[PDB]
Amino acid sequence: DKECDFTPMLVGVPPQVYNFKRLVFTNCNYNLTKLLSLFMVNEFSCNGISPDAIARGCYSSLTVDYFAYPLSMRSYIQPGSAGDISLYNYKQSFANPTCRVLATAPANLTLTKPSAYGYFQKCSRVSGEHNSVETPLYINPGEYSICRSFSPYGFSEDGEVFRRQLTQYEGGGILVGVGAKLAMTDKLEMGFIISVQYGTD
Amino acid sequence: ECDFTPMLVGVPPQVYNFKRLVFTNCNYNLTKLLSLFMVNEFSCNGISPDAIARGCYSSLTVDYFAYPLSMRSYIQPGSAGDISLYNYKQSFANPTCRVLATAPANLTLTKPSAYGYFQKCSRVSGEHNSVETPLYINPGEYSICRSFSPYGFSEDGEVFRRQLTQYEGGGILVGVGAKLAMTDKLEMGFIISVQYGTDTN
Amino acid sequence: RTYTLTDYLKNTFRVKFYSLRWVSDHEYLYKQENNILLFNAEYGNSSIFLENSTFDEFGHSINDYSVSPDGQFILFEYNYVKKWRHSYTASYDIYDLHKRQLITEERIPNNTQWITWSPVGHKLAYVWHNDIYIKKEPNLQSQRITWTGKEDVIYNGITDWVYEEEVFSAYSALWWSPNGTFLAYAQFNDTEVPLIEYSFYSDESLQYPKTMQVPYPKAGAANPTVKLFVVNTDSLNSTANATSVQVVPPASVLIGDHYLCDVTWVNEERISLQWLRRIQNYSVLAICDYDKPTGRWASHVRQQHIESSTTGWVGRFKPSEPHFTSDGNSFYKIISNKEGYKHICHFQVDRENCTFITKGVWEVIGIEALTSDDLYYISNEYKGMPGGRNLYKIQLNDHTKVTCLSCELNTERCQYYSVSFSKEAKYYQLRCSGPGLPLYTLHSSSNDKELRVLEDNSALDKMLQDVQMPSKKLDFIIWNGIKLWYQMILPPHFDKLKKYPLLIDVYAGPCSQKADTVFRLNWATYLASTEKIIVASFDGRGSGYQGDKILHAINRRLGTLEVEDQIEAARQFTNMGFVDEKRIAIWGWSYGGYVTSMVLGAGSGVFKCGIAVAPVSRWEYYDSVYTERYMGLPTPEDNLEHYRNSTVMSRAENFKQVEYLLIHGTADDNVHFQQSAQISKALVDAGVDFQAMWYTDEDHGIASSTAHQHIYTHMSHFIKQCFSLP
Amino acid sequence: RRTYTLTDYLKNTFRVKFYSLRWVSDHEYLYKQENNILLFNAEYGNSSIFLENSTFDEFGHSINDYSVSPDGQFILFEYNYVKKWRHSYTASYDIYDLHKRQLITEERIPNNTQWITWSPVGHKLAYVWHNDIYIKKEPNLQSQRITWTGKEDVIYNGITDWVYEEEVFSAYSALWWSPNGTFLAYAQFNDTEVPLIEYSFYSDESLQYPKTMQVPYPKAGAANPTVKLFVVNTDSLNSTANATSVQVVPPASVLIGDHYLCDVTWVNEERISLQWLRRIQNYSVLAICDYDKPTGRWASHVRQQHIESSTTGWVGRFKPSEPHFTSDGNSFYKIISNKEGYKHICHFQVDRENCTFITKGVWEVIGIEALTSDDLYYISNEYKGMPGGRNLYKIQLNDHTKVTCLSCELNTERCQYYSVSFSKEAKYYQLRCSGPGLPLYTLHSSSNDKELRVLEDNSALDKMLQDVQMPSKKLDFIIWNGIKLWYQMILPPHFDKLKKYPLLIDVYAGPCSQKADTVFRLNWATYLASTEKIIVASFDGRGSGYQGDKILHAINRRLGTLEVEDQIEAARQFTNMGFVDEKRIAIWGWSYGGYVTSMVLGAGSGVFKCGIAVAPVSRWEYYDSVYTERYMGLPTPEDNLEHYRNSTVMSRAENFKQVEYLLIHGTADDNVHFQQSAQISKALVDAGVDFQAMWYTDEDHGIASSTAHQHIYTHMSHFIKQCFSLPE
Ligand SMILES: *[C@@H]1O[C@H](CO)[C@@H](O[C@@H]2O[C@H](CO)[C@@H](O)[C@H](O)[C@H]2NC(C)=O)[C@H](O)[C@H]1NC(C)=O
Ligand SMILES: *[C@@H]1O[C@H](CO)[C@@H](O[C@@H]2O[C@H](CO)[C@@H](O)[C@H](O)[C@H]2NC(C)=O)[C@H](O)[C@H]1NC(C)=O
Ligand SMILES: *[C@@H]1O[C@H](CO)[C@@H](O[C@@H]2O[C@H](CO)[C@@H](O)[C@H](O)[C@H]2NC(C)=O)[C@H](O)[C@H]1NC(C)=O
Ligand SMILES: *[C@@H]1O[C@H](CO)[C@@H](O[C@@H]2O[C@H](CO)[C@@H](O)[C@H](O)[C@H]2NC(C)=O)[C@H](O)[C@H]1NC(C)=O
Ligand SMILES: *[C@@H]1O[C@H](CO)[C@@H](O[C@@H]2O[C@H](CO)[C@@H](O)[C@H](O)[C@H]2NC(C)=O)[C@H](O)[C@H]1NC(C)=O
Ligand SMILES: *[C@@H]1O[C@H](CO)[C@@H](O)[C@H](O)[C@H]1NC(C)=O
Ligand SMILES: *[C@@H]1O[C@H](CO)[C@@H](O)[C@H](O)[C@H]1NC(C)=O
Ligand SMILES: *[C@@H]1O[C@H](CO)[C@@H](O)[C@H](O)[C@H]1NC(C)=O
Repeated sequence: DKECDFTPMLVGVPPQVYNFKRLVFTNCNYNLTKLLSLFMVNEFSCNGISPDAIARGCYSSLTVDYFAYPLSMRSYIQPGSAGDISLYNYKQSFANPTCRVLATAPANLTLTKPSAYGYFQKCSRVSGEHNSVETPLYINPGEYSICRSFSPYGFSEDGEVFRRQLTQYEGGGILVGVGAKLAMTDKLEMGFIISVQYGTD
Repeated sequence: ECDFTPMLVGVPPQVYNFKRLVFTNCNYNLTKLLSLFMVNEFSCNGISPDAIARGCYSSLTVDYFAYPLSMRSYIQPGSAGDISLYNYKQSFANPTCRVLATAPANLTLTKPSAYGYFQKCSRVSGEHNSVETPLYINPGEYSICRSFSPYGFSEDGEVFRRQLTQYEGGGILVGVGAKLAMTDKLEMGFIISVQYGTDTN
Repeated sequence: RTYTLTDYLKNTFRVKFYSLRWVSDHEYLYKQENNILLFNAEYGNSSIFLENSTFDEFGHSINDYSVSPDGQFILFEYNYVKKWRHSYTASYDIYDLHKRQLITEERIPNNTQWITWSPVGHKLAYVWHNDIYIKKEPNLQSQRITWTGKEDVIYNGITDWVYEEEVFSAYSALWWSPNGTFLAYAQFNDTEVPLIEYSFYSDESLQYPKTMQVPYPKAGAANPTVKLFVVNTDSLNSTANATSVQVVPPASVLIGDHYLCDVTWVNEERISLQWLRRIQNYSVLAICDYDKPTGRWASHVRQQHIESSTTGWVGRFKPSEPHFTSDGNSFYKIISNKEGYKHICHFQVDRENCTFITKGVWEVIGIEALTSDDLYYISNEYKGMPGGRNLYKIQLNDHTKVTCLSCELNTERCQYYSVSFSKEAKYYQLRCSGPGLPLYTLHSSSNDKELRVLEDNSALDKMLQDVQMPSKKLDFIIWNGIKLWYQMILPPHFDKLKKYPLLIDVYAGPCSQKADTVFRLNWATYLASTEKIIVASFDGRGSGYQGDKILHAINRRLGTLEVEDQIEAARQFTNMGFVDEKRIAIWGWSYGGYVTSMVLGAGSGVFKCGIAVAPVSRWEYYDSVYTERYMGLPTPEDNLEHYRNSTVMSRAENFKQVEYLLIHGTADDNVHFQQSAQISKALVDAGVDFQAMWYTDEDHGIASSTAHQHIYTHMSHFIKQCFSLP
Repeated sequence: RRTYTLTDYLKNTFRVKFYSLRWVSDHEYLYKQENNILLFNAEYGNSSIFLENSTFDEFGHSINDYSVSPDGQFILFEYNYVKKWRHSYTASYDIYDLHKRQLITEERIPNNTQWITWSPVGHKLAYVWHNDIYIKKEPNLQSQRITWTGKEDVIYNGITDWVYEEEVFSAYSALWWSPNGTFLAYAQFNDTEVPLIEYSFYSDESLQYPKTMQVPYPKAGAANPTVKLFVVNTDSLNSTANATSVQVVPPASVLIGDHYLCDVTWVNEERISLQWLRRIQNYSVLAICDYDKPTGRWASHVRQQHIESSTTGWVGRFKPSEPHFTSDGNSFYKIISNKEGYKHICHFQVDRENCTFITKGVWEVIGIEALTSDDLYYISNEYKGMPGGRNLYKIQLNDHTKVTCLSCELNTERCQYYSVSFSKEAKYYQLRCSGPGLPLYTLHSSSNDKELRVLEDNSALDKMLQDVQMPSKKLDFIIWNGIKLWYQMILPPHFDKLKKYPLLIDVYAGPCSQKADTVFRLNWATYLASTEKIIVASFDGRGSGYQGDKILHAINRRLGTLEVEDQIEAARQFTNMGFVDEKRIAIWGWSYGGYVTSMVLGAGSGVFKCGIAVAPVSRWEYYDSVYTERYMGLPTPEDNLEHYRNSTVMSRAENFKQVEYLLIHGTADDNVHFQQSAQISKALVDAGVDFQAMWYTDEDHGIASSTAHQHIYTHMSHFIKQCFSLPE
């Protein structure tokens, strides 16, 4: 009935890439292009749909994954890209028409900059007798990392290590996670993942 | 019309650092000053009693300091103690009035941190530093231990030491301070001596 | 059957004593079979003041007790923990005599440092956490007097290390008034005093050892400052804070660093304080009177008394304490006469001169009791032997009339006396300690008669009849016109014709006396009885009780004369025909180890082997109050050259001729292990082989049962191997 | 002299000459001759002067060492040497120009420098000063501070803490340049929570109050220092900005708890090999890290990880062995344990987890010395089946079955113990023979494996020893319960098997130690055998190394057990051989050797009459963590606390009443603290046991000061001459 508002993406401190916040909207229609004018778009790749046909159409759902992402790491969020981002942080799903937007936030917008950037270098599980078996845990498209709970807001240094005992019900062993810290850029660079489903509302 | 403003302003001096106001030709008027102090003691002696209110206005000298009434017995004539020997001794050769008084509220009179008098002021001389000759003050003059701590003593029994130069007789001057607590009201003491002349006034 | 080493280290032949506590002019207490007993002095009938069943029912071993002067309460000391020579901490529980109950309301806290009753009544003053607390009634709250107490910085009511060991010879610094109106105390400030730091290894369970830190003033270092305060305990409002007035010392000692060496209450409004300069050549006694309207204690120049030494230091160690007559306007004091001998002088308060009442080629050891007609003093006048002590009494009205009270009780058995008088000097106990078995007797001052024998050691006598005990000769030898004394402990069946090995026991510190008439059952007794060794001691220059001309001969020259006389005595002992000139040794402790090391390093060829236990090596390593009393300050403007000349390390090369055993404890707080660590480093630098031994966590005494028996067992094997004794 | 006297050993009368060289290229080296640095050509031995001693003495100080830059253009001069601990030391440095032949006074190297080194190429300098790293691009230029967190006794940047220098790294340095000097790896150690041992130093006689030393020392079970490894790019520097260092995180399997960094090996300028070891040292992981140009980090992938563990004991001998990579950098060779348990060379691949062994047998490879594109050179104890021998071997990397010894038969009677120093590219190698004869130094060429010339033959010592009665050495073995255990006897001159000599058991017995060898030595045992006619015997029982995992790991989690008993059994075996006086048998040792001696004297077996313990261990809870925990684990009730308490010297105090005991220790010992010997004497006093003791003021683990070195052996001589009733 009403208008889908994007205000949570514009106020406060945005989350990290591994702790991204997800907004799904139903029973409303959107004005998608007014959000694009608020930011300086640096990329707009749309697999499944078109860079233009996304702002027009009534769907059964419209989802937006938003987080703080540095443009110096733009190559590690591309489709099929290997590296730490797609393995222990965020991997874009392609089970629906989707777009990927990397944009820079001006100081005019009322979103604050976090302390720094952050991603996980390692997210492995040490198991086996004598704790000799180490299996890295890779994320599934659209899901969250299992090392997410270690440092939600951010890391304190580069190469910060977190350990935790996995319960008997959680399979077994020790979950190890190493964080990575990048210096905060001049203007807040963001990342937006928009997706769409159908069913005629 | 010789206003005694200095005796009424600032923090009063300790007894060993007594200040003197000498007037020669300027005409004086008392009772003005007396009306500013509650005379807890007005023991006049010498030659003139309350007739000191008149005279010929010639060489009116007045000493003033901060003196507690708990030590009032040591400011009287011929009184033994550490005030008459190391602090103040009234001169009874010329007409004089001894005045002790408490001060009213904020009579532009500051409050010293505490009262202070010297309990010892002696010279340690002779070969092997064996002879201790106590140095007693003369009526009207100051003490040799006045140079130590004119502001006051940080502790009751504060010891001071100095080498008396060859021109100062030789030996070591030792002065020990005594500290009395601050009364709730500022207690003072005044000595008013007057001289005559062979010419005028 | 000879006196073996096992008998000395397992305490087989035990000497008995009779320790009493006078609680009145005619009564005393006696601990007998864990029963506190009260005795009437006139007739000897006893009473059960407290029984067996009273103690040992509190849940802990009781160490000591302290009956209040009014006989209503007793302190009970337990949880005793030793700390240095005189200091210690403990717990205390009060016991009511009347109700027969243990007071549980407002108990004395744990780790209390000092506690004492008032001279009258039942008032308590204790020091806890370096702060003084006044307990008026045993069941009421204590009242905190000081708030500046801080560990190893500020000491209130207690002493630091250098005051406890050298000045006061006691942990206490609290002085009640005659009937408890005031409480005089001292305050010590060890903020700028450097700290000695050594390791403590504790039990085997400790992984990382502990580093002990004690504020120690070495020669020339910063000394603790002293301030004496007096507080009125009878004006103690439980809602207000305590007020402490300070007594300012006279100006003669305020020109530099000074000490407080005596606090004696004259009356309730008069106190006596003795001050001493850092250079201990000048002292002053200040008689301070009270000022009621002012509230202060003033030292006036007319009631001051100066005593100084032109040839050395004041007093034997510190100036002698005064003894005031019952009116408070005069006192008697032991000072030095014109010829150098220490005798009793009669002082007036406001008169500078004094009149000697005792005179002679002897010395007064101490004033014991002062009545209105008699003065009781211990002296060494009898038989001209400086090694003796006898009780004398002198009339204050006619000084000519002097009576010896102990000279001829058992002249063969008793030549060294100590006395303990009752209140008002009605009865006195004589404690003989040699040369026979110790004899304790009770007397009466009126007729000067012996009432009964309290202890004669009849059991020790019977036990010593079937053992070949050694003898002891006490003679003298005149040398350069001066008479010096020595003592030999001759082996049993002493043959003057055969040549015996000689071991020279030595201390030789200032005002020491190793030649006395005291019965001992020690290591020298085993060496003479079992090993047939002659053990001898000599009191040369520096030894006291023989005059200032003999005591002050080593002034500012330590390590001289006192070391040469031990060497020359060994030569003259060889001149007696029964000494094997090829088997001569020397051993000592503390200063004895210093002299032993200087003797062995002298290269005189007289001594073969030697033992130094916890020895002083360099006088700049030892504490200030002791060292500077005899050597001054270590500055080029004072006596720095003789500080450097009199070092043991300077003579390390001469040790290539002797067999040297060096022993020291790792936790020694007095003569630090540093002193022995520099000795061994010089012996290694000089290419000298020697024997050594360290005792872990052992103090200056090495007095733990296992440790005490280990050092004498080790020194036995060393002396025997050096003497070819099987 | 007629016999080898104690004066001949304490003072150095019969001196052994050495030939120490520094390979400065693939065919030339430096050599010092009468304080002249000489440059030699390896082919024809012709030489020329590199620096004259007229240059050495234009300074106002004594030069202690030198270090020429790998470009031949600068010389680093070391002076003001001040020792601290085993390997650490502080000194000053002056850079000397060679083309200008002058000293550099513009922007100097500060006093009290802790470490300093050149880049592997050129003249770049990185040094540690006040626990911080400084890099100099050119010697005449000002340095650039790399780290800013260095704090004394807390945080170490580029240098090791106490336990890392002593037990894991065997060096004070933690700086690693890249092969061309673009990157600079370093370790940061954090000793904030590490406890401090506090002993006393008394110093010169002038010092009134002694000093209290404070060394961050983690004893058994205490908190260990944490370690991070950072890599900085030296070619992206800027004198205007601060330098950025990137941390290389360890593999996740080692981050589960405490761990160590035991090795750092550069493969190439973008691939670095790191070896991490857990606190429970039976699991190590060699992590190969590859640089990423885009982000600038170093990636440690699990796919290129290789696990080296041990189920019977600890990894390696004292630590995991270092890797030796090939030229391409996609494979390496290292010495690990085979299935039988013997250390042999395995061929690893960077991306495949398994390795192929290239050597096998009942012998061990001591160390890989060179790896070319065709041959691998290694030192082993294979020749004549002697574990106490060492020879150089060459194996063909294409036909591993083609192995040739290069030093076995050169002089079989004079030389059975070899080391080697290869030139760059392994074109020439110097053979250093230690024994059993007089030391022999020769130079060889790798092409035809032919010897070029003799560098040092020790001809002066051979003629000096002709008129002296030297003692012989008997190296043999016995079989105890079907096990070969080797021993070594130093027999007096004109040794007669009928006569009964006094025996002195020389013991160290530490894990992987070896006392029986073919090595020439002019030591104190030489004096006791030549002059006082005392058979000195050493025995390698259980726990000794170079013989397999079975013998080495026989004391695992149980120190003070089998190695002590085997020293008792060796004395019985030596006694019933015929030529030993049963009534006169002694035993002495140093550090672990003194510990075993104290345990032996506390066994009450009645075999030994006297014994000397010098700086011994008394309770394994008192020693450092890395060494003690490697063999005995953690002293907690859930591990091996009971074996920590059954293996104390204090617990055997009552048995010392049957022997004569001499306890020696230095007051300033930092390895085995005087607290160890303090508890020993505290136990024997509580038991009524008499003994002799001797402390040495301000001496360290080795009583190595000239005055103290002569004093400790003159004292021990008198103790043995009394215990054996020998003429003085
Ligand atoms: C010695 O005898 C006298 C009597 O001649 C005792 O005096 C009495 O002692 C008892 C027991 O202590 C007290 O209960 C009495 O109060 C005392 N008599 C008076 C009149 O007071 C004296 O105490 C005895 N000494 C003892 C038993 O040690
Ligand atoms: C003990 O002595 C120290 C000095 O060694 C006193 O501390 C000084 O106090 C004054 C005044 O409060 C300061 O100006 C100084 O800076 C202080 N010095 C130091 C080193 O602390 C201390 O007050 C004394 N304590 C007592 C109880 O008298
Ligand atoms: C105080 O002790 C010193 C010795 O330590 C004596 O002072 C000496 O006095 C004479 C005067 O004739 C000076 O020449 C010396 O230089 C002084 N000695 C020093 C070390 O300075 C003095 O005799 C002693 N005082 C008394 C009262 O006996
Ligand atoms: C060295 O180690 C200590 C910890 O042992 C680190 O200090 C910590 O610093 C953080 C951040 O300020 C604090 O939250 C902790 O409380 C500190 N711990 C302690 C014990 O002080 C220090 O950061 C380390 N230094 C380096 C360079 O890693
Ligand atoms: C490394 O050594 C430890 C011993 O400290 C081994 O831990 C043991 O593991 C077995 C399981 O196989 C348990 O039954 C034991 O109780 C463990 N011992 C202790 C003291 O906890 C560990 O297995 C070893 N690791 C390897 C790879 O050999
Ligand atoms: C006092 O008690 C002890 C044991 O504590 C006992 O042996 C002794 O006999 C008792 N005293 C008397 C006089 O019975
Ligand atoms: C310097 O080198 C020359 C060249 O061999 C040599 O003869 C001389 O002894 C050396 N002098 C010093 C002091 O090294
Ligand atoms: C090292 O110290 C000495 C004096 O201690 C000083 O002369 C010298 O200049 C210092 N070194 C440097 C490089 O400044």
